[PDB]
Amino acid sequence: EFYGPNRAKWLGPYSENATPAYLTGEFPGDYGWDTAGLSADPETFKRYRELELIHARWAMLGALGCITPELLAKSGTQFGEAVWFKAGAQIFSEGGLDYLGNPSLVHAQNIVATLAVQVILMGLVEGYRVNGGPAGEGLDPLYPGESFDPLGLADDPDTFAELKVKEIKNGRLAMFSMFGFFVQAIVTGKGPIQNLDDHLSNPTVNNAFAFATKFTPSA
Amino acid sequence: IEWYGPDRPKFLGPFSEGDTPAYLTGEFPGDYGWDTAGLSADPETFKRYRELELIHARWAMLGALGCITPELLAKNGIPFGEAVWFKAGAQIFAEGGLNYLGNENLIHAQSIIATLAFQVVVMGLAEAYRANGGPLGEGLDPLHPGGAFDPLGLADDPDTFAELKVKEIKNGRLAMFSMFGFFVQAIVTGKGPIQNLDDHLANPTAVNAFAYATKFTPSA
Amino acid sequence: KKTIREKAGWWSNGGNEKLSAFYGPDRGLWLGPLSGTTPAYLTGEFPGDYGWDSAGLSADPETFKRYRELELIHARWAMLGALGCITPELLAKNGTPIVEPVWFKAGAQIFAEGGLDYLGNPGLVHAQSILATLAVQVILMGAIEGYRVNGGPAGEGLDKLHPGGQFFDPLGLAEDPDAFAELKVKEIKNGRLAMFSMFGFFVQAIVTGKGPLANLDEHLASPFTSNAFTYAQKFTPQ
Ligand code: CHL
Ligand code: CHL
Ligand code: CHL
Ligand code: CLA
Ligand SMILES: CCCCCCCCCCCCCCCCCC(=O)OC[C@H](CO[C@@H]1O[C@H](CO)[C@H](O)[C@H](O)[C@H]1O)OC(=O)CCCCCCCCCCCCCCCCC
Ligand SMILES: CC1=C[C@H](O)CC(C)(C)[C@H]1/C=C/C(C)=C/C=C/C(C)=C/C=C/C=C(C)/C=C/C=C(C)/C=C/C1=C(C)C[C@H](O)CC1(C)C
Repeated sequence: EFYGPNRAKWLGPYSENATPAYLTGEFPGDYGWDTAGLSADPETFKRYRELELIHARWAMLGALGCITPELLAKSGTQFGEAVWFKAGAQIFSEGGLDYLGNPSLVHAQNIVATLAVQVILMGLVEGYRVNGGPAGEGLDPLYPGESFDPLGLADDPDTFAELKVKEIKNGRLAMFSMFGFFVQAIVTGKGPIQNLDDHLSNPTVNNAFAFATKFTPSA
Repeated sequence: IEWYGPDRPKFLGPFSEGDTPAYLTGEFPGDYGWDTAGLSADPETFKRYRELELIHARWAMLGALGCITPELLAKNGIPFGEAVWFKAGAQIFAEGGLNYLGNENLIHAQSIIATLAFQVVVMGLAEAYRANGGPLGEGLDPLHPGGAFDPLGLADDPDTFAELKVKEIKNGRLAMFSMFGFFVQAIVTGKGPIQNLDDHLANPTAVNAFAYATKFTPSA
Repeated sequence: KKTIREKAGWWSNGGNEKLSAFYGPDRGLWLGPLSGTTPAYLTGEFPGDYGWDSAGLSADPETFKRYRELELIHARWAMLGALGCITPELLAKNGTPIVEPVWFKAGAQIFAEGGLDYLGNPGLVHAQSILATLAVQVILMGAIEGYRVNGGPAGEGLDKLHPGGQFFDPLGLAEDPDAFAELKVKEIKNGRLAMFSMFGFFVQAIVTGKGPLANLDEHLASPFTSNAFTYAQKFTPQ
């Protein structure tokens, strides 16, 4: 499974004609879901694959960077502010942005200098993604290797393709989780592990349907 | 009127002879020559987009019906608690629950989880049979099956089947545009669209949309 | 090899490398030297080709020419907007009595007592009803925007984006081939700048609620306290 014409598909047993003919099983996670036909052209398919994997890895990094201060708030450190949709306000505090609640570790003051250093590093490392650099030169722009794999888990090509489909499946689940974090931050106003604590406190009232009313206009 | 071929009724009339796309011939129902955005150049994107348009159309038709017939039907008789459509989901949380005709002996709907779970389970196989296969037919036209969907059989002659297709897509595009209107004129008034209709008919000059134009201006 | 006055560009007759940096494969790109693989369909024969189709929406050439049309029309509309958004505020800071010179509250001027005074003057436009204004707008704009796609009284068989006949190039700046090809990429770069600035006008009106020239003055007075980050706490979900 997971590659070829007899692979795992998005409808499963009901997925023998709805899958498009141009989604042949060579690329990872090709579950055959192009119901709007946007990746019919091969250049659109390649660019959307690049966008999907980069969005995937940014989403899983964002998922861990959002939930790990919540798990450490469960663990016992206080940081500057644990809530991820209130985490940017640590640099607006009086003590600044302490990293792990340690005032002698980051202690950031200027948000403008943070954005300047952030864009000066990120523009360089995002432009290095396109056309090689100190890490690589002319590799696969989605799977470079040889400088970002110090352990090098890409040795056997069958296990390499297995890790590819595992990565893209964890990535679709990660963008799913980050979209959930986005639309349950705005309707609840509490952190996501805190929403897990509400849903584990009473599972039948602390749902999305407790807050399913608040977005009516009402003049 | 022809609704097909090169001399079809187009979306700009006289202003539609240089705009008209070369990939958009007089084949499919409702082709007024409107692809100014350029999103139907390859025919399988056009196939998925025609499928998307017809499914959105056939959903927005019943959406407009389920919008206005509670409010109109409450205007005639049969009173409800929340007769408007966009508070209609809140009737589950009522002390008497959502009822179909409002009377207490029909359904007694207090749970939102059971209804959502049941409709997800049945529409999984329903929309999966819509995608492909199914006990009512597998390899038919996926947009226009017929067979076990036509008890009356109005698709007999290809001419009246074609004109039924074009009036289907025209009523559906009208329903999608009007459902967009329902969506936006719910949120700028907070009041029902039939009640918006009586508010417009009471004062056409100053109870129109422009009375709610200064509503969405940002503060501070 | 080359003397000092040629390096400054004194002589505008021997400039043939002017279109070499905006057309052809040896042109400037979007990430500069950090953009190696230019998309193979963006060959640089069109104005504004910085090799940027990262989402890949313009791989097909028909979609690409429709997107070029949409880009130039949005560019000219946003250019007229970004000129027509700040200039009421500029003339209010001049001293011309425009009563609501911010662009995001100028539509509500027609719901005032005295209607819509144009330059703050009743001798001007003095339009009262929004209904007849929108009616003559949709009639005039229907006629003009329907003349746009397939020709009309100001040109019939001309180009759909650059007609340039006796009505749309009356001053005659685009008579020369190289000057027209240079001012095409000048037009689309000024239009992309104004599209970005109109998006900035939209977001600045949404999250601040003040004037864009008021935003410019509140950034000129305090740059480090009154940045975009002091309004970053305005959409916190409670
Ligand atoms: C056999 C039954 C079966 C069916 C019917 C489906 C179909 C589905 N699979 Mg699935 N699969 C099935 C089995 C299997 N799948 C997979 C592998 C996968 C993968 C990898 C993926 C899927 C995904 C999906 C979903 C894609 C369609 C969609 O996005 O929903 C469209 C319909 C809705 C969203 C309706 C939602 C229900 C409800 C009405 C919502 C409530 C509405 C709100 C109240 C309205 C909002 C209000 C206002 C404010 C906006 C859908 C649930 C994809 C997915 O998860 O996307 C989300 C996906 O990535 N499947 C395997 C392994 C081989 C299966 C095994 O048999
Ligand atoms: C010759 C004159 C003629 C004119 C002017 C039009 C006009 C139009 N027809 Mg057409 N038609 C015409 C002839 C004919 N039409 C049709 C049958 C159809 C159909 C079936 C359809 C059209 C549609 C259209 C529209 C397509 C272009 C567009 O999207 O505008 C874009 C520009 C605008 C919409 C601007 C107008 C709105 C307003 C002035 C601006 C709003 C400003 C807001 C305040 C800003 C919003 C606030 C922000 C914050 C959100 C356009 C409005 C399509 C349509 O209805 O799309 C909606 C459509 O489906 N026509 C027939 C029968 C064969 C014609 C016969 O000659
Ligand atoms: C070699 C270095 C170099 C770098 C790093 C860039 C960078 C860029 N150029 Mg380029 N250029 C570079 C060389 C050159 N450029 C140009 C000429 C141009 C032009 C004409 C254009 C560009 C554009 C771009 C952008 C294209 C990608 C994009 O849209 O990012 C978008 C993503 C980001 C910028 C990152 C996100 C911002 C922020 C850091 C994170 C979010 C912060 C918030 C706090 C989040 C909160 C929000 C919440 C609420 C959701 C990108 C910023 C285009 C542009 O301006 O697009 C905007 C464009 O039109 N360049 C020339 C002349 C030939 C160059 C010569 O070397
Ligand atoms: C075709 C279906 C349809 C119908 C029957 C109506 C009918 C109505 N709408 Mg709805 N509306 C529609 C589509 C529709 N609209 C669409 C597609 C949108 C999205 C742009 C809206 C957005 C909208 C808002 C935001 C509001 C209304 C309101 C109203 C009511 C007053 C009319 C008004 O203010 O004009 C609004 C009309 C539009 C924005 C465009 C509708 C398209 C029409 C059919 C074309 C114009 C033809 C017209 C007769 C000639 C105008 C001449 C001149 C003024 C230009 C009226 C009951 C207002 C209300 O609730 O009143 C109390 C209100 O607040 N509507
Ligand atoms: C080959 C033909 C070329 C023709 C070119 C076009 C010429 C256009 C002339 C101006 C026409 C504007 C009139 C608009 C309708 C107004 C109706 C009305 O009620 O008026 C009312 C107005 C008076 O109204 C007053 O308006 C003022 C404006 O600030 C004040 O607000 C006063 O309070 C108010 O009372 O009457 C006039 O202004 C008529 C004057 C017309 C002549 C103005 C001088 C122009 C002379 C040189 C022309 C140069 C031509 C080339 C430049 C244009 C190139 C495109
Ligand atoms: C390139 C690329 C590439 C890759 O690959 C992909 C991607 C990313 C997708 C792409 C991108 C894209 C983009 C960026 C877009 C954007 C756009 C915009 C911003 C526009 C604006 C736009 C804007 C606009 C139009 C504007 C306009 C304006 C107007 C009309 C006017 C207005 C006004 C004025 C005067 C003032 C008054 O008081 C009123 C009003 C009326 C208000």
